[PDB]
Amino acid sequence: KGVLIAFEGIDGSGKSSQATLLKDWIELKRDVYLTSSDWIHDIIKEAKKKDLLTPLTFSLIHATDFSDRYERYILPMLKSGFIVISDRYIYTAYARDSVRGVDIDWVKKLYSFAIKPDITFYIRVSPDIALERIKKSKRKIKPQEAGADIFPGLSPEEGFLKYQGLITEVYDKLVKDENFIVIDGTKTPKEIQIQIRKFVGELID
Amino acid sequence: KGVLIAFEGIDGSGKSSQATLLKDWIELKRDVYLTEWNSSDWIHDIIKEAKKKDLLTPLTFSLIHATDFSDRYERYILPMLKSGFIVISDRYIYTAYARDSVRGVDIDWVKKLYSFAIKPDITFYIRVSPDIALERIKKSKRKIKPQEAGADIFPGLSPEEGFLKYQGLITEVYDKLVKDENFIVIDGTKTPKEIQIQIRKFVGELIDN
Repeated sequence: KGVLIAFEGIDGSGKSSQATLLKDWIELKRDVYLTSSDWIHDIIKEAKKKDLLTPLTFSLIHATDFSDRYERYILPMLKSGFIVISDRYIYTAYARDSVRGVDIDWVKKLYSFAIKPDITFYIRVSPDIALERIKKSKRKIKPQEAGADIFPGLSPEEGFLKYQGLITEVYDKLVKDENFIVIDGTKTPKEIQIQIRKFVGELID
Repeated sequence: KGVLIAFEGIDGSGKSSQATLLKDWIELKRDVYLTEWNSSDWIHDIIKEAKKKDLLTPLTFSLIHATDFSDRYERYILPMLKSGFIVISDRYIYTAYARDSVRGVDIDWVKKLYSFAIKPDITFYIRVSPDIALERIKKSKRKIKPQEAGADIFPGLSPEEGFLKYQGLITEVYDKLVKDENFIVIDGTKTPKEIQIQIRKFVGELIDN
Protein backbone atom coordinates (compact mmCIF):
# COMPACT_ATOMS: atom_id res chain seq x y z
CA LYS A 1 0.00 0.00 0.00
CA GLY A 2 2.09 2.89 1.35
CA VAL A 3 -0.14 5.14 3.48
CA LEU A 4 0.95 8.59 4.70
CA ILE A 5 -0.72 9.76 7.89
CA ALA A 6 0.17 13.25 9.12
CA PHE A 7 -0.57 14.84 12.46
CA GLU A 8 -0.93 18.61 12.81
CA GLY A 9 -1.78 20.88 15.72
CA ILE A 10 -0.32 23.46 18.05
CA ASP A 11 2.43 22.72 20.58
CA GLY A 12 0.69 21.23 23.64
CA SER A 13 -2.06 19.62 21.55
CA GLY A 14 -0.71 16.12 22.22
CA LYS A 15 -0.32 15.32 18.52
CA SER A 16 3.16 13.82 19.13
CA SER A 17 1.74 11.49 21.71
CA GLN A 18 -1.19 10.61 19.46
CA ALA A 19 1.24 9.90 16.60
CA THR A 20 3.43 7.60 18.72
CA LEU A 21 0.43 5.76 20.18
CA LEU A 22 -0.90 5.23 16.67
CA LYS A 23 2.41 3.77 15.46
CA ASP A 24 2.65 1.46 18.47
CA TRP A 25 -0.81 0.14 17.70
CA ILE A 26 -0.33 -0.07 13.91
CA GLU A 27 2.90 -2.07 14.51
CA LEU A 28 0.77 -4.94 15.90
CA LYS A 29 -0.58 -5.72 12.45
CA ARG A 30 1.30 -3.77 9.73
CA ASP A 31 4.72 -2.32 8.86
CA VAL A 32 4.86 1.28 9.99
CA TYR A 33 7.46 4.03 10.41
CA LEU A 34 7.21 7.10 12.66
CA THR A 35 9.14 10.23 11.64
CA SER A 36 14.48 19.29 14.08
CA SER A 37 18.08 18.39 13.12
CA ASP A 38 20.91 19.66 15.36
CA TRP A 39 22.29 21.92 12.63
CA ILE A 40 19.07 23.98 12.56
CA HIS A 41 19.71 24.92 16.21
CA ASP A 42 23.33 25.69 15.27
CA ILE A 43 22.20 27.96 12.42
CA ILE A 44 19.88 29.90 14.78
CA LYS A 45 22.60 30.39 17.41
CA GLU A 46 25.12 31.52 14.82
CA ALA A 47 22.48 33.73 13.21
CA LYS A 48 21.98 35.44 16.62
CA LYS A 49 25.71 36.25 16.60
CA LYS A 50 25.08 37.68 13.12
CA ASP A 51 22.15 40.03 13.93
CA LEU A 52 20.02 38.65 11.04
CA LEU A 53 17.82 35.71 10.09
CA THR A 54 14.95 36.66 7.75
CA PRO A 55 11.61 34.79 7.65
CA LEU A 56 12.61 33.79 4.08
CA THR A 57 15.83 32.15 5.21
CA PHE A 58 14.05 30.55 8.21
CA SER A 59 11.50 29.03 5.81
CA LEU A 60 14.26 27.72 3.53
CA ILE A 61 16.29 26.22 6.40
CA HIS A 62 13.29 24.13 7.42
CA ALA A 63 12.43 23.14 3.84
CA THR A 64 16.02 21.96 3.37
CA ASP A 65 15.79 19.78 6.50
CA PHE A 66 12.39 18.45 5.49
CA SER A 67 13.59 17.65 1.93
CA ASP A 68 16.34 15.50 3.40
CA ARG A 69 14.02 13.60 5.80
CA TYR A 70 11.47 13.31 2.98
CA GLU A 71 13.88 11.96 0.35
CA ARG A 72 15.85 9.79 2.80
CA TYR A 73 13.13 8.25 5.03
CA ILE A 74 9.52 9.16 4.20
CA LEU A 75 9.39 8.54 0.45
CA PRO A 76 11.40 5.26 0.48
CA MET A 77 9.32 3.86 3.37
CA LEU A 78 6.19 4.77 1.37
CA LYS A 79 7.49 3.29 -1.90
CA SER A 80 8.20 0.00 -0.09
CA GLY A 81 4.75 -0.41 1.50
CA PHE A 82 5.27 1.13 4.95
CA ILE A 83 2.58 3.12 6.68
CA VAL A 84 4.33 6.42 7.45
CA ILE A 85 3.18 8.53 10.35
CA SER A 86 4.52 12.08 10.28
CA ASP A 87 4.27 14.06 13.43
CA ARG A 88 4.26 17.46 11.72
CA TYR A 89 4.30 17.59 7.91
CA ILE A 90 4.25 20.40 5.30
CA TYR A 91 1.28 22.13 6.90
CA THR A 92 3.47 22.97 9.92
CA ALA A 93 5.71 24.93 7.50
CA TYR A 94 2.69 26.63 5.86
CA ALA A 95 1.64 27.95 9.29
CA ARG A 96 5.12 28.69 10.72
CA ASP A 97 6.20 30.61 7.60
CA SER A 98 2.95 32.44 6.68
CA VAL A 99 2.54 33.80 10.21
CA ARG A 100 6.04 35.40 9.72
CA GLY A 101 4.92 37.05 6.48
CA VAL A 102 6.17 34.48 3.97
CA ASP A 103 3.64 34.20 1.14
CA ILE A 104 1.78 30.91 1.71
CA ASP A 105 1.37 30.27 -2.04
CA TRP A 106 5.17 30.39 -2.38
CA VAL A 107 5.49 28.02 0.57
CA LYS A 108 3.03 25.61 -1.12
CA LYS A 109 5.16 25.71 -4.28
CA LEU A 110 8.34 25.27 -2.22
CA TYR A 111 7.02 22.07 -0.58
CA SER A 112 5.28 20.81 -3.78
CA PHE A 113 7.91 18.07 -4.15
CA ALA A 114 6.13 16.23 -1.30
CA ILE A 115 2.94 14.18 -1.59
CA LYS A 116 -0.22 15.10 0.30
CA PRO A 117 -1.00 12.73 3.18
CA ASP A 118 -3.69 10.10 2.76
CA ILE A 119 -5.00 11.33 6.06
CA THR A 120 -4.16 14.41 8.06
CA PHE A 121 -5.37 14.61 11.66
CA TYR A 122 -5.68 18.12 13.00
CA ILE A 123 -5.75 17.96 16.81
CA ARG A 124 -7.47 21.30 17.41
CA VAL A 125 -7.48 22.89 20.87
CA SER A 126 -7.59 26.38 22.42
CA PRO A 127 -4.13 27.74 23.22
CA ASP A 128 -5.47 28.58 26.74
CA ILE A 129 -6.14 24.89 27.31
CA ALA A 130 -2.82 23.81 25.77
CA LEU A 131 -1.01 26.32 28.00
CA GLU A 132 -2.92 25.17 31.11
CA ARG A 133 -1.90 21.57 30.33
CA ILE A 134 1.78 22.47 29.86
CA LYS A 135 1.38 24.37 33.16
CA LYS A 136 0.13 21.20 34.92
CA SER A 137 3.08 19.32 33.37
CA LYS A 138 5.39 21.74 35.27
CA ARG A 139 7.32 22.12 31.99
CA LYS A 140 8.92 25.41 30.83
CA ILE A 141 7.79 27.04 27.56
CA LYS A 142 10.53 26.99 24.88
CA PRO A 143 11.25 30.23 22.93
CA GLN A 144 10.00 28.56 19.72
CA GLU A 145 6.66 27.71 21.38
CA ALA A 146 6.29 31.38 22.41
CA GLY A 147 7.09 32.81 18.95
CA ALA A 148 9.98 34.56 20.69
CA ASP A 149 11.32 35.89 17.37
CA ILE A 150 7.89 37.46 16.63
CA PHE A 151 7.02 38.55 20.19
CA PRO A 152 10.44 39.22 21.83
CA GLY A 153 9.05 41.36 24.68
CA LEU A 154 6.45 39.07 26.15
CA SER A 155 6.43 36.42 28.83
CA PRO A 156 6.72 32.91 27.37
CA GLU A 157 3.09 32.24 28.44
CA GLU A 158 1.64 35.31 26.69
CA GLY A 159 3.93 34.67 23.70
CA PHE A 160 2.60 31.11 23.48
CA LEU A 161 -1.04 32.27 23.68
CA LYS A 162 -0.62 34.75 20.81
CA TYR A 163 1.76 32.68 18.65
CA GLN A 164 -0.18 29.41 18.94
CA GLY A 165 -3.35 31.46 18.27
CA LEU A 166 -1.85 32.71 14.99
CA ILE A 167 -0.83 29.15 14.05
CA THR A 168 -4.34 27.91 14.79
CA GLU A 169 -5.72 30.52 12.41
CA VAL A 170 -3.62 29.06 9.52
CA TYR A 171 -4.52 25.44 10.33
CA ASP A 172 -8.26 26.38 10.49
CA LYS A 173 -7.85 28.00 7.03
CA LEU A 174 -6.40 24.80 5.56
CA VAL A 175 -9.09 22.41 6.85
CA LYS A 176 -11.49 22.38 3.94
CA ASP A 177 -8.98 22.62 1.08
CA GLU A 178 -6.58 20.03 2.54
CA ASN A 179 -9.32 17.68 3.88
CA PHE A 180 -8.15 17.79 7.49
CA ILE A 181 -9.91 15.44 9.89
CA VAL A 182 -10.49 17.80 12.79
CA ILE A 183 -10.22 16.23 16.26
CA ASP A 184 -11.41 17.98 19.43
CA GLY A 185 -8.22 18.06 21.55
CA THR A 186 -10.31 19.09 24.58
CA LYS A 187 -10.89 15.33 24.94
CA THR A 188 -8.60 13.04 26.93
CA PRO A 189 -5.58 11.41 25.25
CA LYS A 190 -7.36 8.06 25.57
CA GLU A 191 -10.63 9.26 23.97
CA ILE A 192 -8.70 10.98 21.18
CA GLN A 193 -6.50 7.91 20.45
CA ILE A 194 -9.40 5.47 20.56
CA GLN A 195 -11.26 7.72 18.09
CA ILE A 196 -8.19 7.88 15.81
CA ARG A 197 -7.61 4.09 16.04
CA LYS A 198 -11.23 3.47 14.99
CA PHE A 199 -10.82 5.93 12.09
CA VAL A 200 -7.51 4.50 10.74
CA GLY A 201 -8.98 1.05 11.48
CA GLU A 202 -10.50 1.62 8.02
CA LEU A 203 -7.26 0.18 6.66
CA ILE A 204 -8.04 -3.15 8.35
CA ASP A 205 -10.43 -4.13 5.49
CA LYS B 1 19.84 53.97 -8.64
CA GLY B 2 21.33 50.57 -7.79
CA VAL B 3 22.09 48.32 -10.77
CA LEU B 4 22.64 44.52 -10.92
CA ILE B 5 24.85 43.13 -13.67
CA ALA B 6 25.14 39.36 -14.00
CA PHE B 7 27.68 37.34 -15.94
CA GLU B 8 26.91 33.75 -16.93
CA GLY B 9 29.02 31.24 -18.79
CA ILE B 10 30.74 27.89 -18.50
CA ASP B 11 34.02 27.28 -16.68
CA GLY B 12 36.78 28.36 -19.08
CA SER B 13 34.44 30.87 -20.78
CA GLY B 14 36.27 33.86 -19.34
CA LYS B 15 33.11 35.31 -17.72
CA SER B 16 35.03 35.82 -14.42
CA SER B 17 37.73 37.98 -16.15
CA GLN B 18 35.01 39.93 -17.90
CA ALA B 19 33.26 40.61 -14.56
CA THR B 20 36.54 41.72 -12.95
CA LEU B 21 37.51 43.86 -15.98
CA LEU B 22 34.12 45.60 -15.84
CA LYS B 23 34.47 46.19 -12.12
CA ASP B 24 37.92 47.78 -12.69
CA TRP B 25 36.30 50.24 -15.11
CA ILE B 26 33.07 51.09 -13.23
CA GLU B 27 35.12 51.52 -10.02
CA LEU B 28 36.93 54.50 -11.59
CA LYS B 29 33.63 56.45 -11.64
CA ARG B 30 31.10 54.72 -9.29
CA ASP B 31 30.62 52.59 -6.16
CA VAL B 32 30.75 48.95 -7.25
CA TYR B 33 30.62 45.61 -5.49
CA LEU B 34 31.79 42.40 -7.24
CA THR B 35 30.42 39.10 -5.92
CA GLU B 36 30.69 35.50 -7.21
CA TRP B 37 27.87 32.91 -7.04
CA ASN B 38 30.49 30.35 -5.92
CA SER B 39 31.35 32.45 -2.81
CA SER B 40 29.00 30.59 -0.47
CA ASP B 41 28.64 31.78 3.12
CA TRP B 42 28.09 30.51 6.67
CA ILE B 43 24.75 28.67 6.41
CA HIS B 44 26.07 26.67 3.46
CA ASP B 45 29.04 25.52 5.58
CA ILE B 46 27.02 24.60 8.69
CA ILE B 47 24.57 22.40 6.84
CA LYS B 48 27.09 20.65 4.58
CA GLU B 49 29.57 19.97 7.42
CA ALA B 50 26.72 18.62 9.58
CA LYS B 51 25.62 16.34 6.70
CA LYS B 52 29.12 15.32 5.59
CA LYS B 53 28.48 11.62 6.38
CA ASP B 54 25.05 11.59 4.59
CA LEU B 55 24.44 11.33 0.85
CA LEU B 56 22.40 14.39 -0.17
CA THR B 57 20.04 14.43 -3.13
CA PRO B 58 20.13 17.12 -5.83
CA LEU B 59 16.91 18.59 -4.32
CA THR B 60 18.52 19.04 -0.88
CA PHE B 61 21.68 20.56 -2.51
CA SER B 62 19.36 22.87 -4.45
CA LEU B 63 17.75 23.99 -1.16
CA ILE B 64 21.02 24.40 0.77
CA HIS B 65 22.23 26.81 -1.91
CA ALA B 66 18.99 28.76 -2.14
CA THR B 67 19.00 29.04 1.66
CA ASP B 68 22.57 30.27 1.83
CA PHE B 69 21.87 32.64 -1.06
CA SER B 70 18.72 34.06 0.63
CA ASP B 71 20.93 35.17 3.52
CA ARG B 72 23.69 36.57 1.25
CA TYR B 73 21.04 38.41 -0.74
CA GLU B 74 19.46 40.05 2.31
CA ARG B 75 22.74 40.67 4.19
CA TYR B 76 24.90 41.94 1.28
CA ILE B 77 23.44 42.20 -2.18
CA LEU B 78 20.11 43.90 -1.64
CA PRO B 79 21.33 46.57 0.80
CA MET B 80 24.17 47.41 -1.58
CA LEU B 81 21.62 47.82 -4.37
CA LYS B 82 19.33 49.92 -2.12
CA SER B 83 22.34 52.13 -1.32
CA GLY B 84 22.90 52.79 -5.05
CA PHE B 85 25.86 50.45 -5.59
CA ILE B 86 26.40 48.76 -8.88
CA VAL B 87 26.45 45.03 -8.09
CA ILE B 88 28.28 42.75 -10.53
CA SER B 89 27.64 39.03 -10.01
CA ASP B 90 30.09 36.53 -11.57
CA ARG B 91 27.34 33.91 -11.98
CA TYR B 92 23.90 34.54 -10.52
CA ILE B 93 20.71 32.50 -9.95
CA TYR B 94 20.86 31.22 -13.54
CA THR B 95 23.92 29.15 -12.54
CA ALA B 96 21.68 27.40 -9.93
CA TYR B 97 18.97 26.89 -12.56
CA ALA B 98 21.60 25.01 -14.63
CA ARG B 99 23.40 23.09 -11.88
CA ASP B 100 20.10 21.94 -10.34
CA SER B 101 18.11 21.21 -13.55
CA VAL B 102 21.02 19.21 -15.01
CA ARG B 103 20.80 17.04 -11.86
CA GLY B 104 17.07 16.44 -12.31
CA VAL B 105 15.58 19.22 -10.17
CA ASP B 106 12.53 20.64 -12.00
CA ILE B 107 13.64 23.99 -13.49
CA ASP B 108 10.22 25.71 -13.04
CA TRP B 109 10.36 24.75 -9.34
CA VAL B 110 13.89 26.21 -9.13
CA LYS B 111 12.71 29.45 -10.80
CA LYS B 112 9.96 29.77 -8.19
CA LEU B 113 12.48 28.98 -5.44
CA TYR B 114 14.65 31.97 -6.40
CA SER B 115 11.72 34.30 -7.18
CA PHE B 116 12.63 36.24 -3.96
CA ALA B 117 15.66 37.57 -5.86
CA ILE B 118 15.39 40.41 -8.40
CA LYS B 119 16.42 39.76 -11.98
CA PRO B 120 19.57 41.55 -13.21
CA ASP B 121 19.27 44.85 -15.05
CA ILE B 122 21.58 43.12 -17.55
CA THR B 123 22.74 39.54 -17.98
CA PHE B 124 25.74 38.89 -20.18
CA TYR B 125 26.02 35.30 -21.38
CA ILE B 126 29.65 34.79 -22.42
CA ARG B 127 28.93 31.93 -24.82
CA VAL B 128 31.69 29.52 -25.96
CA SER B 129 31.76 25.85 -26.96
CA PRO B 130 33.06 23.50 -24.28
CA ASP B 131 35.73 22.36 -26.78
CA ILE B 132 37.24 25.85 -26.93
CA ALA B 133 36.92 26.34 -23.16
CA LEU B 134 38.67 22.96 -22.67
CA GLU B 135 41.54 23.90 -25.04
CA ARG B 136 42.01 27.14 -23.09
CA ILE B 137 42.17 25.23 -19.80
CA LYS B 138 44.68 22.75 -21.29
CA LYS B 139 46.88 25.56 -22.69
CA SER B 140 46.88 27.13 -19.21
CA LYS B 141 48.47 23.85 -18.01
CA ARG B 142 46.16 23.34 -14.98
CA LYS B 143 44.00 20.29 -14.18
CA ILE B 144 40.24 20.17 -14.70
CA LYS B 145 38.56 20.13 -11.29
CA PRO B 146 36.02 17.37 -10.46
CA GLN B 147 33.25 20.04 -10.26
CA GLU B 148 34.26 21.38 -13.67
CA ALA B 149 33.90 17.78 -14.94
CA GLY B 150 30.52 17.13 -13.24
CA ALA B 151 32.28 14.17 -11.57
CA ASP B 152 29.26 13.53 -9.33
CA ILE B 153 27.12 12.87 -12.44
CA PHE B 154 29.89 11.33 -14.62
CA PRO B 155 32.42 9.50 -12.39
CA GLY B 156 33.33 7.06 -15.24
CA LEU B 157 34.67 9.81 -17.52
CA SER B 158 38.08 11.37 -17.74
CA PRO B 159 38.13 15.01 -16.51
CA GLU B 160 38.33 16.16 -20.16
CA GLU B 161 35.37 14.12 -21.36
CA GLY B 162 33.44 14.94 -18.15
CA PHE B 163 34.13 18.65 -18.73
CA LEU B 164 32.88 18.44 -22.34
CA LYS B 165 29.72 16.56 -21.42
CA TYR B 166 28.91 18.51 -18.24
CA GLN B 167 29.71 22.00 -19.56
CA GLY B 168 27.75 20.99 -22.68
CA LEU B 169 24.70 20.41 -20.51
CA ILE B 170 25.18 23.75 -18.72
CA THR B 171 25.44 25.44 -22.14
CA GLU B 172 22.16 23.82 -23.15
CA VAL B 173 20.41 25.25 -20.06
CA TYR B 174 21.81 28.74 -20.68
CA ASP B 175 20.80 28.60 -24.38
CA LYS B 176 17.29 27.60 -23.33
CA LEU B 177 17.16 30.61 -20.90
CA VAL B 178 18.34 33.27 -23.41
CA LYS B 179 14.91 34.19 -24.79
CA ASP B 180 12.88 34.20 -21.52
CA GLU B 181 15.58 35.93 -19.46
CA ASN B 182 16.69 38.37 -22.18
CA PHE B 183 20.33 37.33 -21.98
CA ILE B 184 22.74 39.48 -23.91
CA VAL B 185 24.59 36.78 -25.85
CA ILE B 186 28.26 37.64 -26.33
CA ASP B 187 30.47 35.63 -28.68
CA GLY B 188 33.04 34.37 -26.16
CA THR B 189 35.23 33.22 -29.07
CA LYS B 190 36.42 36.85 -29.54
CA THR B 191 39.32 38.36 -27.62
CA PRO B 192 38.93 39.38 -23.96
CA LYS B 193 39.55 43.00 -24.93
CA GLU B 194 36.96 42.94 -27.74
CA ILE B 195 34.37 41.23 -25.52
CA GLN B 196 34.96 43.79 -22.73
CA ILE B 197 34.55 46.79 -25.03
CA GLN B 198 31.12 45.44 -26.07
CA ILE B 199 30.12 44.91 -22.40
CA ARG B 200 31.29 48.44 -21.55
CA LYS B 201 29.21 49.91 -24.42
CA PHE B 202 26.07 48.06 -23.21
CA VAL B 203 26.77 48.97 -19.57
CA GLY B 204 27.59 52.59 -20.50
CA GLU B 205 24.25 53.05 -22.24
CA LEU B 206 22.48 51.40 -19.29
CA ILE B 207 24.10 53.70 -16.68
CA ASP B 208 23.55 56.67 -19.02
CA ASN B 209 19.84 55.61 -18.79
